[PDB]
Amino acid sequence: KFTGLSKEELLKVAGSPGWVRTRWALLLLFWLGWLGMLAGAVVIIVRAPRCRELPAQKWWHTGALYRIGDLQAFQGHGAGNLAGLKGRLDYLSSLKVKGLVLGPIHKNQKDDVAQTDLLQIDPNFGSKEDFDSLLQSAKKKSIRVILDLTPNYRGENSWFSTQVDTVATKVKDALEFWLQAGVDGFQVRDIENLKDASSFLAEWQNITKGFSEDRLLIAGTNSSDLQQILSLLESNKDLLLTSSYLSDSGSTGEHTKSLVTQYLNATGNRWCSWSLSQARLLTSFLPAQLLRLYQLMLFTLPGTPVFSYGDEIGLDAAALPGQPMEAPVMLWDESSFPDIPGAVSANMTVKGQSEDPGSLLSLFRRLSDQRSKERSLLHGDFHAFSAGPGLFSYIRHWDQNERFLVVLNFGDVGLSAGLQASDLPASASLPAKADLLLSTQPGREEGSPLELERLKLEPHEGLLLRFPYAA
Amino acid sequence: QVKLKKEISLLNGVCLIVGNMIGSGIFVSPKGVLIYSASFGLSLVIWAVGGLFSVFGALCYAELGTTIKKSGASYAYILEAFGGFLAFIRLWTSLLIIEPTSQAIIAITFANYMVQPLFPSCFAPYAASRLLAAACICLLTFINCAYVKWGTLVQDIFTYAKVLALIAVIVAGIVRLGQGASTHFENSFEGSSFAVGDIALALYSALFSYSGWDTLNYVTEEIKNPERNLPLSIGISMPIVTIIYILTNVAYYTVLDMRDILASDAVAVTFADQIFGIFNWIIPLSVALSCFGGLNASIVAASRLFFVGSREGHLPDAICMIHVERFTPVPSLLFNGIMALIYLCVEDIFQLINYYSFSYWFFVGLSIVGQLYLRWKEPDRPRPLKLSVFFPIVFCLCTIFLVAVPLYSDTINSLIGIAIALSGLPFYFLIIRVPEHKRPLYLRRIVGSATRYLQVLCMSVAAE
Ligand SMILES: *[C@@H]1O[C@H](CO)[C@@H](O[C@@H]2O[C@H](CO)[C@@H](O)[C@H](O)[C@H]2NC(C)=O)[C@H](O)[C@H]1NC(C)=O
Ligand SMILES: *[C@@H]1O[C@H](CO)[C@@H](O[C@@H]2O[C@H](CO)[C@@H](O)[C@H](O)[C@H]2NC(C)=O)[C@H](O)[C@H]1NC(C)=O
Ligand SMILES: *[C@@H]1O[C@H](CO)[C@@H](O[C@@H]2O[C@H](CO)[C@@H](O)[C@H](O)[C@H]2NC(C)=O)[C@H](O)[C@H]1NC(C)=O
Ligand SMILES: *[C@@H]1O[C@H](CO)[C@@H](O[C@@H]2O[C@H](CO)[C@@H](O)[C@H](O)[C@H]2NC(C)=O)[C@H](O)[C@H]1NC(C)=O
Ligand SMILES: NC(=[NH2+])NCCC[C@H](N)C(=O)O
Repeated sequence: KFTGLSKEELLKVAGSPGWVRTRWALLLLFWLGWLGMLAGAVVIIVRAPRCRELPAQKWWHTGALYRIGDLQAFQGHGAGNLAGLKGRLDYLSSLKVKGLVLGPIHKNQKDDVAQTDLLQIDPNFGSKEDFDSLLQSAKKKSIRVILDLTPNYRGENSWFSTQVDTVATKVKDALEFWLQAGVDGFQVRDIENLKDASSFLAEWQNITKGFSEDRLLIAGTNSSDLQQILSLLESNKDLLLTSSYLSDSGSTGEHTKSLVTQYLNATGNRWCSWSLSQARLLTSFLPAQLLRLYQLMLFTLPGTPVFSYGDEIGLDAAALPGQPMEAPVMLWDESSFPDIPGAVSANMTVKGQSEDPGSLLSLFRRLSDQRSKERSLLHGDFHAFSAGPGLFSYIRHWDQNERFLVVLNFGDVGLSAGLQASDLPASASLPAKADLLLSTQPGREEGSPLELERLKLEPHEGLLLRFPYAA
Repeated sequence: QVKLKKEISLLNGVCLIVGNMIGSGIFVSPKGVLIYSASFGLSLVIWAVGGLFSVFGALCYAELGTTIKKSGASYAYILEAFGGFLAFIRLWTSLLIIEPTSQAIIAITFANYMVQPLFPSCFAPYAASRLLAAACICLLTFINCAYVKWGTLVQDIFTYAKVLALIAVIVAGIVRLGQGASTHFENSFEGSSFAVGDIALALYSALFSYSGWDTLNYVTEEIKNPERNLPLSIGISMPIVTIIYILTNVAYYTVLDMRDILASDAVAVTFADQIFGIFNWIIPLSVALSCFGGLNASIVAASRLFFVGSREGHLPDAICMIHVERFTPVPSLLFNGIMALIYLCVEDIFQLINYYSFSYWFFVGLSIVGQLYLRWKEPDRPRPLKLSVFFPIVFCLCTIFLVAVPLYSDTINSLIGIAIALSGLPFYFLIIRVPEHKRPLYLRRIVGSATRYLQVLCMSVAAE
């Protein structure tokens, strides 16, 4: 009917010369095609170029640091010990900060130079063993502890203005003692009041790097001029140095662009730190309508962002009655300030800002998550390009990863951007359409890809566009 | 006599089940249980519970394989229970979406992890992986078309390779745990998510990882003593995979903390980069060997399924032919390889696993309720081993839970999968349901001529 062949007729018809040659021809053709596709894969593999080697980063290259200068104002009344600080590390890990700068805890009386000792703790903070408990408890949550070792931290002149050699001997012993006890770094402040600054900084940096290479030394100055900042960083180049360099002005955005690009050009794109002060809040220098813009800028510039406590909620020392503005109180809840009761509202607190998805704490938490995981924001290359009158735009790109575009508006007027790039590297040229991660002001929702030619900005707005590696 | 020549021992069956169960899931992504569990100890609990619930289904297929004793592994069982319609729907959806996509995806992951030490964080070239995947598919198709013993030898070698690599990872984790740290396992069950929607999703992710315990039921007519060697090999291969899956995650959690586990593209590569200084390419090479071991078992199971579907009246009878010497089902293997090479040409086929998330567990559960219905209707069949009715009932509830998750969430893709599975009904009512000497003659003459030419080319007759 239509059934197939049996074994006998198949064995008698599939043995003729003409079918045998067809079967051997198809077998040899299949094997040469297999070898051809293997050779094509091998040829394509050795013509894909390369990718560069990671740069083997330290722990302070991977996110922000957090300065807690006054300890008893960080908790409140009574519980201002080193013991009470142990209960805050889950809040600190909510921010994803990689290090912590504990303020000076040693015994200082006043200008008496021979009585202050940098090895022995003032009993108003605790004893020697709950410091050890704090170090281990912070090491479990992946938070490093930096110790401030400024000698005369109770007094107007911060480095004991009469003698210069014995206080350098004090710091030289204290570095060794606390490195053996187990701290992960140091900070010395007000180095413009220290004579022979560049010599002692090199020695202390040497001792700290000689113990281990995952140790840090931070120096702070009140300078704002680039030539002194550069003068302290000639022999030393592994030093993090915090200064008042960006706290001058920025009424116009091209001024801030000039400051950032002039610093990075003058030091040769070395690793730097970005802050507004050596010890002060952002609301000591900026109006409250610029805090989101400056927080987007400080997280997407190539270096280590450094903040004090209360910068993530926008704490203002002049928002309430009398108080030392060098050390305001942190507003955890609405009963955090007992005096002048009822003066603290709910959107001024840590607790009341964690639920609002358009608060300042939420922007800090989103930005500090993106800073510690994206490779083009971890060690990417910075490039700024020209834009409209009053803008600051730049791009961060590493190799073949997701690229980031940041556009910021330091102006009290509406702007259309008009990204006149035309000078970028070929590895980071701009697409026609890019995504969104966030904005500082409401009116947009994120994930929706926007076209970069009629890009319009309302005043005091910053954007976090994003785009993948292509050609 | 041209028949299919039963040559599969106990060790070959153990290596088939272990080499299909252990794949790239234990290597590149044991992350779902941890991201929905948010703790180490609760993750280990979910892994053990998923292993127990997969043992409960493996026992049911041991009983079904010794009762019905025909190859096909759910196709034959649905034929024996609710025959005709539903068996054709299962055969159609596995011919159309299930097996070509899974075989192409396994081949693509093999090609991606062969070239990973040359491209460490680099975004490896696209066209070089498709060519290596096509070469891998064609080589394994040739090896299974030559002899059956060659395929069982390949399965043995690469199963030994992947088990030795996982034993190395486990031993490194155990020596670092007992040596001097033991640090992460002191304050477990902290931050745990004891919600229904999280424990359910963690159990779903852990129960997808134990998939593949039904591979030996596809080749039941090729086992030596199927009343002995099938349940013995299932009962040997289940606790091995469960112990390996628990100890590999213990070794992962000893060395790595939670943050870099949850933010890595492959956990075993991060493990190798952190604990092996040099020879950290051993683990991506081992991942490639594991995918090479899985593709062979997938090819053998799909070819035997299409063979049985051709023998049962569906899927025209050229696919039922057997080579006259070297007794291998050559045109079935050729058809399977052609479909996998066709599905390699589609970019972004990783979307396509969202379309048979509902169907696979639906047909597993349909075979379990067919086992229950045959236990009620025909209680006097010869059963060489029958278990209690506890296991089919609890696995029926487990499969109802397994199909309820892609229907509530991800509900658009499941209806697309149901439409794909129902897209073969014009073939069932217009060709298969109508008998012969009533079908159009010009179709029959064409199919007969093509069958005769393929028969002369492949040197293959139907079974005697
Ligand atoms: C320490 O820094 C100095 C220069 O900043 C380098 O050389 C050392 O110079 C001091 C002089 O004050 C000597 O006491 C040391 O013996 C020098 N170190 C040597 C010769 O190795 C050098 O860059 C740093 N020294 C070390 C050991 O790292
Ligand atoms: C840094 O702080 C000091 C004190 O607040 C500023 O003033 C200097 O004070 C010392 C000691 O009184 C004098 O020796 C200097 O001559 C002072 N400098 C000036 C310019 O008056 C100092 O100006 C601050 N630095 C900056 C950049 O503001
Ligand atoms: C800022 O960067 C530019 C470009 O990288 C450099 O300016 C060059 O400086 C050298 C030396 O003075 C001149 O020969 C070049 O002509 C300058 N470039 C241009 C385009 O004019 C330099 O690295 C930085 N500028 C300064 C003043 O140091
Ligand atoms: C916290 O919320 C209150 C009320 O929403 C804010 O108070 C408003 O402040 C703006 C400008 O400061 C005024 O124009 C409104 O009239 C105020 N409304 C009320 C009801 O007082 C307050 O500014 C918020 N705090 C912060 C830091 O943003
Ligand atoms: N029939 C199957 N789903 N087989 C493979 C299942 C997935 C396998 N357990 C893996 O980790 O790769």
